[PDB]
Amino acid sequence: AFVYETLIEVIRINTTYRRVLLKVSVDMPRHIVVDPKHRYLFWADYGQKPKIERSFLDCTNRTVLVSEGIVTPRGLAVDHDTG
Amino acid sequence: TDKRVVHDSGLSLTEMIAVDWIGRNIYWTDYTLETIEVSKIDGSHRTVLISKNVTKPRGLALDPRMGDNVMFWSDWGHHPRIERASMDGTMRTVIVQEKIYWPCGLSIDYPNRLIYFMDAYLDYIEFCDYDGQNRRQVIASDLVLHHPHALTLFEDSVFWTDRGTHQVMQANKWHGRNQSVVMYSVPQPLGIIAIHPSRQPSSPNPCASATCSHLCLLSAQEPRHYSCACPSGWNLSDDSVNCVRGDQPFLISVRENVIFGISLDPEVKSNDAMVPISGIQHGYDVEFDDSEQFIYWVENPGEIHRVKTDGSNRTAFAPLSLLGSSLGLALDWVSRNIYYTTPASRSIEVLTLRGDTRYGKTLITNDGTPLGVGFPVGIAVDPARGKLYWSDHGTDSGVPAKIASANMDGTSLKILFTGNMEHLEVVTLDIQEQKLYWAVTSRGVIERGNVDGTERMILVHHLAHPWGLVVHGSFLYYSDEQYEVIERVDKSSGSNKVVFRDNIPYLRGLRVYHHRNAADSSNGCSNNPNACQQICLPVPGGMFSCACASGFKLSPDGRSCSPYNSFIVVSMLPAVRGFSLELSDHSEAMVPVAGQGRNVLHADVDVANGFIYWCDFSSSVRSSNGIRRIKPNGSNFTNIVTYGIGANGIRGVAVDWVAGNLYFTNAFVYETLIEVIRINTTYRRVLLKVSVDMPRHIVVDPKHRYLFWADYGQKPKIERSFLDCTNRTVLVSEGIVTPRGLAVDHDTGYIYWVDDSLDIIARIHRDGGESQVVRYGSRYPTPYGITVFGESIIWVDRNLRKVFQASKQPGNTDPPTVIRDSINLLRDVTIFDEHVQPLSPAELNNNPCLQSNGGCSHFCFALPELPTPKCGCAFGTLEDDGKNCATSREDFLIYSLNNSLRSLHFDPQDHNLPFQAISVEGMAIALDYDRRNNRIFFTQKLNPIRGQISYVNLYSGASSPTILLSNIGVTDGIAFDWINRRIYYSDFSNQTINSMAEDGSNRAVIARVSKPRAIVLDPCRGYMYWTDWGTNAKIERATLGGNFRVPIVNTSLVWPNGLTLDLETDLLYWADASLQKIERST
Amino acid sequence: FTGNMEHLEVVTLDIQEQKLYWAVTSRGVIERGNVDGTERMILVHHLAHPWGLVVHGSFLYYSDEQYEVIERVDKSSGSNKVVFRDNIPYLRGLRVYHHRNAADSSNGCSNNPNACQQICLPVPGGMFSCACASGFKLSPDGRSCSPYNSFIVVSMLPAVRGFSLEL
Ligand SMILES: *[C@@H]1O[C@H](CO)[C@@H](O[C@@H]2O[C@H](CO)[C@@H](O)[C@H](O)[C@H]2NC(C)=O)[C@H](O)[C@H]1NC(C)=O
Ligand SMILES: *[C@@H]1O[C@H](CO)[C@@H](O)[C@H](O)[C@H]1NC(C)=O
Ligand SMILES: *[C@@H]1O[C@H](CO)[C@@H](O)[C@H](O)[C@H]1NC(C)=O
Ligand SMILES: *[C@@H]1O[C@H](CO)[C@@H](O)[C@H](O)[C@H]1NC(C)=O
Ligand SMILES: *[C@@H]1O[C@H](CO)[C@@H](O)[C@H](O)[C@H]1NC(C)=O
Ligand SMILES: *[C@@H]1O[C@H](CO)[C@@H](O)[C@H](O)[C@H]1NC(C)=O
Ligand SMILES: *[C@@H]1O[C@H](CO)[C@@H](O)[C@H](O)[C@H]1NC(C)=O
Ligand SMILES: *[C@@H]1O[C@H](CO)[C@@H](O)[C@H](O)[C@H]1NC(C)=O
Ligand SMILES: *[C@@H]1O[C@H](CO)[C@@H](O)[C@H](O)[C@H]1NC(C)=O
Ligand SMILES: *[C@@H]1O[C@H](CO)[C@@H](O)[C@H](O)[C@H]1NC(C)=O
Ligand SMILES: *[C@@H]1O[C@H](CO)[C@@H](O)[C@H](O)[C@H]1NC(C)=O
Ligand SMILES: [Ca+2]
Ligand SMILES: [Ca+2]
Repeated sequence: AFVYETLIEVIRINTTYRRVLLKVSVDMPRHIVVDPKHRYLFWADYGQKPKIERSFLDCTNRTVLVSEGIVTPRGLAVDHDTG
Repeated sequence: TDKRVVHDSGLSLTEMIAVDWIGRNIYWTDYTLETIEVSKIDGSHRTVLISKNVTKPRGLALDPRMGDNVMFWSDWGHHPRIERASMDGTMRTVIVQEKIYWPCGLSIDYPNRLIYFMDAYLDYIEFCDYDGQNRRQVIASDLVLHHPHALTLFEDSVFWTDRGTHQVMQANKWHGRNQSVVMYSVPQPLGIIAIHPSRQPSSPNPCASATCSHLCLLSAQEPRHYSCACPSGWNLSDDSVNCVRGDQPFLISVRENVIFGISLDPEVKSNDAMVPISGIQHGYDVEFDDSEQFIYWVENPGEIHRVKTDGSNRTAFAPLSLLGSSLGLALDWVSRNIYYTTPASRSIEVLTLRGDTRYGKTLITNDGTPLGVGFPVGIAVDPARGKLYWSDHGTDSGVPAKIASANMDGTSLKILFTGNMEHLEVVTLDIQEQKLYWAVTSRGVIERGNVDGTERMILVHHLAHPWGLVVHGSFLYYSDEQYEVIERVDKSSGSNKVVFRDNIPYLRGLRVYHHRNAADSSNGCSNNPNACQQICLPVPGGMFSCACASGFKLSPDGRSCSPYNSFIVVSMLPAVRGFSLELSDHSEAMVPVAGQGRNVLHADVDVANGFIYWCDFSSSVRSSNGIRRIKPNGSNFTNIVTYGIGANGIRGVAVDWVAGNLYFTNAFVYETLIEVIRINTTYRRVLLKVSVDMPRHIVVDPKHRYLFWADYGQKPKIERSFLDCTNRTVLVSEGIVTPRGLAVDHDTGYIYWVDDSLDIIARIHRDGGESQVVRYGSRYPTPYGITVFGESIIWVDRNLRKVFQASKQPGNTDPPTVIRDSINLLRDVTIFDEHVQPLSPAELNNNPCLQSNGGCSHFCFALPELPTPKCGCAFGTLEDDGKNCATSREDFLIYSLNNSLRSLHFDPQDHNLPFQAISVEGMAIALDYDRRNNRIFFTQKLNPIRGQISYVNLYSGASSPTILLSNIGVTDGIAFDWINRRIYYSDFSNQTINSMAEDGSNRAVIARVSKPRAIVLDPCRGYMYWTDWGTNAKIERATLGGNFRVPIVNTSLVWPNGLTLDLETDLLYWADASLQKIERST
Repeated sequence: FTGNMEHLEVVTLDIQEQKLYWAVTSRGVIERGNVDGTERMILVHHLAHPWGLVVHGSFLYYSDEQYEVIERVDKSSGSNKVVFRDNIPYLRGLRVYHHRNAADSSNGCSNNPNACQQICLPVPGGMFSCACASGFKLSPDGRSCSPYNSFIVVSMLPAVRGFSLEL
C-alpha cells in the first residue's frame, strides 16, 4: 500500500523472484487469502466503494462477490469443506 | 469593522458556509456532527436539514433565484458523491456518482447554471449541469493540482486554493490554458470566497409576504416556492405556518468531547432534540434544569458551565473547587442547589443556584471512619425526602467500596450496600418507587436495591463496561463503552431490549430531560424561602437546615453566618487548609490557598488581625520564593518578604502578635540567618548569622519573652534565646537527630518536638531539665509537624497521610484519633484561636511592647525580667533617648549594588546598617566620600554608551541624588582631592582620564588611556595613580596636572581592576581579576 | 478464599501445619486460613501496607512499607511483638533461609528421576506428571516430547502467539 495506490505482488519462496500482478488506484485491496484447491485468490477492500473480490492466481480475472451491505470488511477466511 | 458573533455554540468542525441573500438565511456543513444545518442569517433560529446518508460533508453551494431554489453539497465518505436538494430538503437527488474520490469544494455559475466541483484524489476540476448530465473537465491530468480545497468563480476565471502547495491559483474556467499564482507562501489556504455584486444576483423573495413563525425556506416546489420550518426541539402545526414546542421528554448523552440530544423513539436516528454542546473536554456527567431550560456540565480545573438547549446562552457559571477537578453532578430543583463530587479533595460539596452571589460548602469528607467518602464517583438526590445517595470506590485507609446514604445537609451517614463492588460506576435513583440502581463493571452487571439497604438483586447481565444509567417511566437506559451502544430495557425484569444507537465511540453517561416540577416535590426550603442567610438544605420530615459557605460558621440563631474563630490550619506542599476541631464538622474553616506558585512549607497565624502567613519555596524560580499573607475569607493577599532569600529558601515563620513582628529563618548554601521584619513596615533586621549551626524551625513566646528554634543539621539541637537573639541556650543536645517540628504550650511551660528519624514525640520544659516522651514506636513513622491545644496535641504524618490528635501527657497509650485522612505531601499544622494568642497585659505579664510599640521607632524587644522595652534600629544607630534611630557617626563601609548604595560595618558581629539603602538612577560603579560636606560621590551607567556623576548627602536630613555631568561616556572610576577640592574620573567609552571641579564648573583632561579603570590620589605629594587593562595592561603614575607620566608596574598584569593606597604605610595595593590575586608594592 | 480482598499482597504457606497466610492492605490485616478453604480469620490488625510475609517455627515475620518496619509476632495469636529493624525505606518482601531437606519432603519426581524427557511436575498422592516446554507437546507414552501440529496462531501488534484448541 502506497499513499495513492496499491499493488498486489507475488514472491516465490526461497528465491529472488518477485512480480506485480495488480496495480490499482481507486480500489484499495487490503486483506488477501488464497485457495489452491479451487485456484482462486480472494481479497477484501475497505476503501471507498468497499467490496470483496475474487480473482485467479495471476489476477487476470476479477469478480465482485459482495458490493452492498459492506462498509469496513477487515477479515477474510475460506472453508475448503463447504466452499 | 463591527466584528460580532452569529453562532456562539453548537459548532464542532464547520467545513463550509453558504449564505442565502434572498431568504435572509445561512447554511453550513459539519464533519463531526455529520450534518447540514440551516438558520436565520442572524443565528437566532436553527434547524438540521439533512442528516440521513451523510458521512463527511465538506462542500456546499446554493442557487436561491426564483424557480431554481436549489442547494448542492458534496460527501467524501464511502460511496463519495455530489447531491442536489431543494433548499428546504423536500427533494433529494444524486447528480455526480462516478469518477469521484475525495470531492472537496463546490461553486456555481449562475448565467450558465453550472456546478463546478473539484476532486483531490483524482486531482481535477470539472463542471457539470444541475442534473449532472453534461460534464466537462477544466483542469485534468495536470500536475498543478496536488491537494485542492476550495473553489470560486469570476467572469471567465476560476480561483482555487491548494493545501499541498500552500498556494492560491487562478485559471480560465473553460480550458485552464492560462494559469497564475495569487499567493505563494500561505500557512495553509483552506477557504476562498469572491466578493462582487455579480456573485449574488437579485431575484424575487417568496418569503417576503409569508407568515412562517420561525423559519421560511426557499423551495423548488411550485406554486409558492417556500415552506415553513421549525427549530430543533419544536414541532410543526397542521396550519403549516405555526410551530409548537415539544414538552415530551428526551435523552441526553455524554461523550468525551460532545453532548447530544436523542429522542426516545428509537426509530428517530437524528440527534437533534437540542442544539448540541460541541466543545467540552473530559465529559463524564450532566445535569439539567427545566424551569430555565439549562444544561450543566463541569470543566477543568474546578469550573461549572451552563448552556441553554437552544444555544442562546452559554457561560461559565461558578468555580467549584480550588483543590481539584469535580467528577459527578446532581441537582435539587426544589431548593435550587447543585451537589457535586470532588475526588481529588475526597469531598462531596453543594453550591447554590439561587441569587446573584454564589455560596458553596463541603458536606462530607474523609475523616478516617468507614462512613465518610473515600473516592466518590456518582451522586443522586431526593429533595422531597431530603436524602442524598452516592457511590464510592473506597480507600486503602479504610473506606470500603460502597453505596452510601446521607441527609442533604450532611448530618447523617449510612452504608447501604457493600461487597462485590470492585469497579463501581454511577448510582441513580427511581424516586417514585424509591429504588437505587448501580453498575458493577468488574462483573458486567446492573444491580438494584431499596433505599433502606434491602433487596439487592441483579437486573441486567453480560455487560462489558456500563458507564451510564438512567431510569424513566417503566424503562432503564444504559450506555456501554466497549459495546459502543446505548440500550433500553424494562426496569421490572430487564426482559426486553431495544437499541437506540450503536458504533458510538467514547460513550459516557446519560440523563433524561423532562418536566420535573417543584410544586409536587416541595420541601422545607421551598416552603420557607429566604429563611437562611446563605444556604438552605432539606432534611427528612419536611424540615430544613441552614448552611454557611466555606470560611464561615453558623450562629446560634440558626439562620445567621459569622466567620470561624477556632480552627486548625494545616500545610501541605500544594495547599493550606483549615479544619474545625468538631470532628463532625466536615466544612472548610477557611477558603483554601491553592494554585500556581504554591509550594508551601510552613504557616503561622495572627488571630487578632485575622491573617494567615505562609512561606513558599522553589529551587528553580526565584520569584516563587517568599512569605505571603492572606485572610481566611480569601479577601486580601499580599507579599511581605521577597527580596534577599537564599538558595535553600525560607524555612520558618513565627509571628509575634504583641509587638507586630515576624521572625523567619533564611537558609543559604553554607550559612543561615535569623531575621525579623516589622509587619506593615519596611523595617527588616538580621538578629543571627551562623554557619556551623543550622537553625530551621522557629517559634516565639511573647508571654515569657523567649524565641525557640530547632536545628537538624550536624550536631542537631533545640535552642532557646531572647527576642533579639542576644542569649543562646541549648535545651536538647542528645537523643535528637532530625527535629522537624516545634510547638509551645502557654499553660504548662513546655515545648514539644517531633523527630522522624527516631520516630518520637517528646516534650521538654523551657528552663531545661529532663526530657519526656509522649509517643514512640514503629508507628508514628514520619511526624512532620505538631501543635498543642488544651489537653491535646495535634500532629501530621507524611507516610500515613494523616492528621492525628492525642492527649499531650506522657504515659498515655490510648489509640490516636484522626481528623482528616488521605492528605498528600503534608507539612506542619498550627492553630487559630484567641486562647493561644492572649492580648491582655495581665495574661502577657505586662509586656512593654504591647502598647504603641513601646515608643521604639523601628523595633521593640521585650527581654526577660526587664520592666522596660529595648529598641532596635533597622538602619542607623540608637541614641541617648533610647527610642529613636539616627545614622552612624563612626567609621564604616559603603558599596554599590546595582541601582543602590548600601552601608556595612567593619565588625562582622554587628548587624546594624550605618544608613538606610539609597536608590539611584541606572547602575552605579564608583564610590568616593567627601569629609567636609559629608556627601558621597558616585558614577552611574544609564545605558551601554551613556554615564553620569552624582552626589548624595548623608547627615543633612533626608536627601536624594543630585546630578553632575549629565552626559559622559561609560565611566567607572572616581577619586576626590581634599586639598584642591577636585574630582577625577575614568571615562571608558571615550578612552580618557578626566578632572572636574567640586561644583561641576571646570573640566580638564589629564591623559588618554586604552582601558582606564581605577584612580588613586596623594595631594600632599602631588601624585596620581591609575590602572589600565588594555593590551599591555599597566599601572601608571602621573602628576595631578598630568605633566609627567611613567609606568610603575608593567609586568604580570592582565585585569588590574582595583587600586588603593595606604598613607599609614605608604603602600600601594592592586587587585587583578584574571590572575585572580591581590598584590602590594611601594 | 474470596471477598474483602481489594488490595491483596503475597501469600505464604506453613507446610507443617498446612495453613495459608496473606495480607490485605485495604484493611491493614494479616489473615490466615486452611489449605482446604476453611477457618478464615484475622491474625494481626492495624497495619498500613504489609508488603512481605514469612512464617518460620512459632513466629510470623512481616514488613510494612509505611511504618518502615520489620516485625515478628507469634503465629498462634499474634499476641507478642518484637521489632527487628526500623526506619528502613523502600521495604519489600521477606524470606527465611534454612536447611530444608529433600529426603523428608520427597515426592514422585524425586523418587523417579530421569523419568520425563523435559519436565517433571509432582501431583497429589505421590504421583508425578510429565511436562513439555513451550512449542512442544507430550506424546502418548507419557514421557516423550514432539512438536505441536494442530494449533491456532493469533496476531497482536506487540506479538504473535500460539494456542491449543484443547481449552
Ligand atoms: C497591618 O495592616 C492590616 C491592614 O492591611 C491591619 O489589619 C486590620 O486589623 C484590624 C484590627 O484587627 C481589623 O479590624 C481589620 O479588619 C484589618 N484589616 C483588614 C483589611 O483585614 C493590621 O492590623 C496591621 N497590623 C498587623 C500586625 O497586621
Ligand atoms: C473471467 O471473468 C468473466 C467475467 O468478467 C467470465 O465471463 C469468464 O467466464 C471468466 N473466465 C473463466 C475462464 O471462466
Ligand atoms: C440512504 O441510502 C440507502 C442505501 O443506498 C437508500 O436505500 C435510502 O433510500 C437512502 N435514503 C436517503 C434519504 O437518501
Ligand atoms: C492566454 O495565454 C495565451 C498564450 O500565451 C495568450 O495568447 C492569451 O492572450 C492568454 N489570455 C489572456 C486572457 O491573457
Ligand atoms: C411533537 O411531535 C412528536 C412527533 O414527532 C409527538 O410525539 C409529540 O407529541 C409532539 N408534541 C407536541 C407538543 O405537539
Ligand atoms: C443571556 O441571558 C440573558 C438573561 O436572560 C439575556 O438577556 C441575554 O440576551 C442572553 N444572551 C444571549 C446571547 O442571548
Ligand atoms: C481588602 O479586600 C477588599 C476586597 O475584598 C478590598 O476592597 C480592600 O481594599 C482590601 N483592603 C485593603 C486594606 O487593601
Ligand atoms: C543569658 O545566658 C547566660 C548563660 O549563657 C545566663 O547565665 C544568663 O543568666 C542569661 N541572661 C539572663 C538575663 O538571665
Ligand atoms: C538593577 O538596576 C536596573 C537599573 O536601575 C533596574 O532596571 C533593575 O530592575 C535592577 N534589578 C535588580 C535585580 O535590582
Ligand atoms: C570623546 O568626546 C569628545 C567630545 O565629543 C571628542 O572630542 C573625543 O574625540 C571623544 N573621544 C573618543 C575616544 O571617543
Ligand atoms: C616597564 O616599566 C619600567 C619601569 O618604569 C621601564 O623601565 C620599562 O622600560 C618598562 N617596559 C615596558 C615594556 O613598558
Ligand atoms: Ca492529490
Ligand atoms: Ca521514621
